[PDB]
Amino acid sequence: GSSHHHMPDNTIQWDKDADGIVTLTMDDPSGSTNVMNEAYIESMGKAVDRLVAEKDSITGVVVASAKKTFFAGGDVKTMIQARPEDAGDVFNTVETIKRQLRTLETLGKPVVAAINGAALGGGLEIALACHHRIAADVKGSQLGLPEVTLGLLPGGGGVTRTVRMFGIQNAFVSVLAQGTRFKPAKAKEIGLVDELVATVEELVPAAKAWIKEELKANPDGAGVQPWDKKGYKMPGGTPSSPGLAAILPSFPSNLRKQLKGAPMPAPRAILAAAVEGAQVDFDTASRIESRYFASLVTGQVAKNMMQAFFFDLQAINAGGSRPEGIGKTPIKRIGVLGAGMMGAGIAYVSAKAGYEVVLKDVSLEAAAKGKGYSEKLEAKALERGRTTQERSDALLARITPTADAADFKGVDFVIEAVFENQELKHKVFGEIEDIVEPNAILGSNTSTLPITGLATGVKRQEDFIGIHFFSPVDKMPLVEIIKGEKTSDEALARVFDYTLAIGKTPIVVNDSRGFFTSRVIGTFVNEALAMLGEGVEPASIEQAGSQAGYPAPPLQLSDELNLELMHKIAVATRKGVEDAGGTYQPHPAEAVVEKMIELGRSGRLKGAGFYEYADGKRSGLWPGLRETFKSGSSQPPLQDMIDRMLFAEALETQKCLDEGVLTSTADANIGSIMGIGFPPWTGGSAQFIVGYSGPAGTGKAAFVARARELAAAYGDRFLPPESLLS
Amino acid sequence: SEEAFIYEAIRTPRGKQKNGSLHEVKPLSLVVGLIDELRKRHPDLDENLISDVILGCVSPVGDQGGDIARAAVLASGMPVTSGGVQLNRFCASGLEAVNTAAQKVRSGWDDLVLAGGVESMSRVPMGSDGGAMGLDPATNYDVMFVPQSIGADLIATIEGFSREDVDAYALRSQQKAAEAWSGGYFAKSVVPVRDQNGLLILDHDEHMRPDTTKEGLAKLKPAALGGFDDVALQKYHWVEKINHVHTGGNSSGIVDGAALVMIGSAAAGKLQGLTPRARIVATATSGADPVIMLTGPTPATRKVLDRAGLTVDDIDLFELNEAFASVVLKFQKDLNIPDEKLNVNGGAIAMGHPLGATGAMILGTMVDELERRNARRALITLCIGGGMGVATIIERV
Amino acid sequence: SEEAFIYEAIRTPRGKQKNGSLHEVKPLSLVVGLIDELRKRHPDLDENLISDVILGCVSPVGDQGGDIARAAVLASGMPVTSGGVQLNRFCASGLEAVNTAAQKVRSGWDDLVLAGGVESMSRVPMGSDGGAMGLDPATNYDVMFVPQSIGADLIATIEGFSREDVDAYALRSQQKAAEAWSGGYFAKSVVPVRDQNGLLILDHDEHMRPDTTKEGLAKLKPALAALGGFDDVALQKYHWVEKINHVHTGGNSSGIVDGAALVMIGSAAAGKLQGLTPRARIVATATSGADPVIMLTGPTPATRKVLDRAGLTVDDIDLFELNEAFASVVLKFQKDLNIPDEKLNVNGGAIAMGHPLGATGAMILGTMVDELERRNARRALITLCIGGGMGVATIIERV
Ligand SMILES: O=C(O)c1cc(S(=O)(=O)O)ccc1F
Ligand SMILES: O=C(O)c1cc(S(=O)(=O)O)ccc1F
Repeated sequence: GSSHHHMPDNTIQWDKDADGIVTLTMDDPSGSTNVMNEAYIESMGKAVDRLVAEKDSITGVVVASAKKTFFAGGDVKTMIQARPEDAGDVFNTVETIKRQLRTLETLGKPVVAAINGAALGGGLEIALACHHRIAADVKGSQLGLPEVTLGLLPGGGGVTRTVRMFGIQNAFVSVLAQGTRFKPAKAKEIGLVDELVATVEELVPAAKAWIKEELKANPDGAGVQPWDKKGYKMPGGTPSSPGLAAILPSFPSNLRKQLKGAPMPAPRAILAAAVEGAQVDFDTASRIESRYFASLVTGQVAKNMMQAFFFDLQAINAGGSRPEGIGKTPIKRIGVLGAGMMGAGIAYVSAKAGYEVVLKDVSLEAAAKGKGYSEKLEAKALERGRTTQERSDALLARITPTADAADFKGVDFVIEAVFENQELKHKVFGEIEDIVEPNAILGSNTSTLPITGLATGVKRQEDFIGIHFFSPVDKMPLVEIIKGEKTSDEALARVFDYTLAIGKTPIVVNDSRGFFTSRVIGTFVNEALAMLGEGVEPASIEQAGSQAGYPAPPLQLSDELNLELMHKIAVATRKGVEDAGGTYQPHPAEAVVEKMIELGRSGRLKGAGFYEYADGKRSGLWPGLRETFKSGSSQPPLQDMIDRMLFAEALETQKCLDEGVLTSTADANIGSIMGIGFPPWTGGSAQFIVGYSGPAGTGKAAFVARARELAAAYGDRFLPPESLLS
Repeated sequence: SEEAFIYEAIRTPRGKQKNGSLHEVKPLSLVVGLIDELRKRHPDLDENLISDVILGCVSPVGDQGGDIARAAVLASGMPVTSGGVQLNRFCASGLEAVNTAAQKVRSGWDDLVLAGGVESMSRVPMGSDGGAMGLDPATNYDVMFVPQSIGADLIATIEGFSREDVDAYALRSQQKAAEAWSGGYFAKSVVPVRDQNGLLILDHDEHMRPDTTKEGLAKLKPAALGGFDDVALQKYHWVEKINHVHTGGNSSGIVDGAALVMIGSAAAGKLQGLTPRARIVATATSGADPVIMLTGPTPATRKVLDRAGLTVDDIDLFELNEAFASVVLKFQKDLNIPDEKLNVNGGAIAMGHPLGATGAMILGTMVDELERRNARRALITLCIGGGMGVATIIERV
Repeated sequence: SEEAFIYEAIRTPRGKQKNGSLHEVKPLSLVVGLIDELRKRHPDLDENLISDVILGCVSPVGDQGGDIARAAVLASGMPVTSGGVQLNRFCASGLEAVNTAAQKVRSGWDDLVLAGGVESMSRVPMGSDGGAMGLDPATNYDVMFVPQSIGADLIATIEGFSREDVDAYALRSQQKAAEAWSGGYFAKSVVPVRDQNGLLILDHDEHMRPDTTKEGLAKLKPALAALGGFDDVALQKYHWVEKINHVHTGGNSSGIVDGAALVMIGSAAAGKLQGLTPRARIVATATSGADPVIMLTGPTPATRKVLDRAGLTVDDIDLFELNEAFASVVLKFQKDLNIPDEKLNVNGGAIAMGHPLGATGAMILGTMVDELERRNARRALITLCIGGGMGVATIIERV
């Protein structure tokens, strides 16, 4: 029947006081965080059955947590295993969950949520079912509905309630569509939290003080949400309201514009569940939300994203690629060589974590310009209120611009970011290796040159290692750690810990030309340029890139990588195997690169690439492009263009896994998503294979069958390797 | 195979949107006014023999809700057996009502049918009825909904129609409509609208700007909700940027108006002393992509020609609704229509586009121009929202 | 000229108005659901040969506005050339779309057409479109507007149908609809509604009360009305009548429900080319009506005109299907043409299963196509009354 139940250890402690205020303290003994799992559903079922059973002796309810966090997340381990035939169980689970919260919400008495810490996803949904929300303004505390980042949606009433609280437009844009996490002050200002306190010890007292005052002042409206009152007026109007109905058709198009046409069905479903829910009563609305939730969980994109942004990301942060047994070594002073975009961005993220940074260049005028990158970054942060004047002054005070190698004294962590040249890097390291501390990490920020070669320019080769950042350093989240064949496991762990300290994500890569990220993004760029030489419209190439889910279209990306540098890579990779005895099969893009260089259009730095660059900004494609490459003479299907770029990267990633470049698919997925911007809906260039979906089917077999369909039409570089064959 | 004939085809003047003369007139009153005129022209007509009244209406809400065709039959005092049905096929609702009336006559089960349309866009603006393709984010997101204005600009971008090209056609329409009005071409077809006292409310098409110059058209400024431009280019991915050439001066006007057409068999016409004016030779319905929206008239015209066993050379007059200038130019370019055969009395850019009635208005416009020129054939066609298209060929009797 | 054939006729179950299972289902989804069932039954059908899709919808507002027929074409991924037009002739819109589709085929300028209706009265109540009559007191005052319920009470008053007479008909409709559901008569026509995951939402006409009793019906209280004035207005026209006997309640009138229906109508050349089997044939259609104040005695002349047009008489018809908008309307129609009682609404009607305005005409049409096939009989006659004083009737012949 219609029940609050769907063996497990109880997760809720019950306490009724003299006044009649029942305090539900959630404390899952199977982990450090309260999680919406089977144990929670069963326990909240018992507790809500008890609140209804003892209704005559209960005047109010206080929901609290005994953990550092309030409540954060759900059963991803179960949600990822749900097959399309399991949609009935998934639908009935969220229906059972919401039936518990809806009973709590309609008990006829006030319920207050004591938010002592993080209230994320299902945690905020529990609090949103309460009539009053009191949050402790502690450090590390967050509130939000981040289900969309795992390809799901807030299915425990989050979508229905935030729409009833803020209206369709504000709830979707501010809360739902992006899964934004708010600090407790932002939460109070936008309405997610009602009031704040400074310590968790005041929470339950303040909650019972509010329950007592609410009953005394507002007895008839106690325990009644705004949408359960006669004459409830939804903010911004309902879809039948003529004010909202005028702009409502533009919501799917604005969403389609922001997503650039990429296949992301979670935001499409959230928007549908919000609007469809605002057209009916609350109960009918939440059941609609449950159907869209079940529709996402049983889908592949959710499984792609649950694998990457939950399981793979936790496997990485737990140290899956960190050498076993090695302990922690402190970092006292960081020495950055070079004040370019990389060196300046590196100096910022390092000093932002709290490290003392020495920023050396060839001139003081140059190093001061490098620190200016941090000053201009903190300037934007101050006027937008994301930092205080005090911490901003302290941050910049940790960056010491210099031009002498003597100021590298006391540096136990070196990050070189000078020009890409082996004998230049040998010289820069040669004159600082003796000034720095004897256990100092000697790191190079190189994109292509092998670490084993650069390491021979120092004596302590066991402490030489590649630390590959990505520009802009302040916003790109990955650090590619390259392990030369003389690099020690201690140096690996030390760089690994530093990466987490600056708030970035590490992947460990064995030494090889192109490493992982440069090698793979090369195949993405080369597929686009090959299509240009084949006579495909330049506008269609960029459309394919954006609709595939890429953050920046490939031709635009090519203009920023400098085609001159792009040509030098191919010259350096041919004599890397032709001088070695093997063979080098030239890519069709090399003829396109050489012709663009022939016409003096090497990229954006030059001032002209595939796009026109006027007044610092990018103003449309070069009109001579269509005449130069006979554009329009080849009009393949857009899905073929998309699959050519996705498969080329997915196959080069598998090549890297078979050669021992990467040692885990978790590094492959996160490294491709955060390093080079592989579309998040794929779950990574490795998850893309085991979760491919098209006309053929779903799985590894459908990928291979499709890769062979591409090999027949566009060349044998799409032929699947033996490792994927079964 | 009973043949369908047009015995009468009349319409109201088209009152403009802002400070329009027809804003105080209910849409129901516009239709009853035309019905009362048909009685004045044939008082001997036995209204009992009228089987049905088929009115097109794109926004059937408010003053236009509740089966406005039936409201006209009761308010005008027509026999209660005379039916009354409202249909909506967007901009072609006026012509679909005519075509359906002819198909009802050809089937031999309806004898004498009133068809037409009514649209008071000043009182009931378009989009007032709601709709799934716009107000439901699941289907809107899938069908790539784009306003008709942007599809018109995308057409001008693909075909290379400049701002001067479309504005040139706009001037052409303003001049040809001014000539037809001064020449007296619309004398017997435009029934002036009067109030309950017989006082004049409107006797001409207000929206016309007969003193239009290409300098004034070039001054105008070129859907503003954002997002739709990137949605259109996501489908038409070979286009880099949409050239926005369409303004208020080279697009159809927003007006109020209504039209009526009397359609029946030759036996029904003989029985009621009615002289047939023209014959419905053939009809057709096709469509094209709904993201560009307005390219559906080209295959529907190609179809109605093959059905009637005719070609472009067999047609004396082409009448395509001037929803947007690039739509007519693209149409003229594809079928290689002579310039002197196309919208010879102006169109919606000068006189207006009263959605539910336009198909019946330009149908009545052609019946008169064939009898005036002593020509034989006319082809009428309209573009439709959602990517449809309807076409009709009439022969003079 | 061309003969029109019914190749398929299906309908959704009719969901009730209060706490109904279909209240969460958008009206567009009911129609698309039926299109996806027609695809399942004929997978290799060339959808490009479908030249139009005509849907009846009395309240084209909100979820049902913007030409919902066109929406169903685009939403279901049908060819963009397949048209899509909404019409409204009040209660007979669904049958009018079927007849229009048949006439479009008979003219020869149409090969294969989808027709039907849709109405979600739980989401879009009747009168949501307003109306050129309500928002205009000058016209309302002159046409002497009277809602459908009072015309039915007046009909029962004039013809002498008592409260027990109309409740006797309400009981037999609930019985026959229960027998039909038990016998499986609706097994292949009623297509259950499922969500985007495939979970069941509704598989039966949930407005039915199979345990209806004479005692339970007699206890109901009589029924735009419940306001004032309309009774006196009706008697100003029918001035020989002194008092209106209000006999109609919720138990003997049509229920408010959600539903949709689809009928595939085409020419013999269309069905032959696509390997489709004809099920019935549109013999004739007709339109007529009577006074708008009595409103509901319109199907009597429309039936005589379609019988006269088909060259048949009442004795030639094996099954009569008249919509049970009100019990007195059917008893009048039965009394007039002397319809044998066992040929009339033989599988129940709107009193038991509901009346989804725009879709009702196509539902009861598909009800007769299946019943002629089940009984192995030739001819049926489908007719509906209309608000404002109209009427529509159709005669079909089993093939
Ligand atoms: O780390 C997590 O468990 C996690 C949880 C969510 S939630 O929205 O399901 O609470 C979203 C993203 C996450 F990464
Ligand atoms: O103006 C130039 O010559 C110029 C050339 C390049 S290059 O990458 O082609 O070497 C880069 C920047 C420049 F400003």
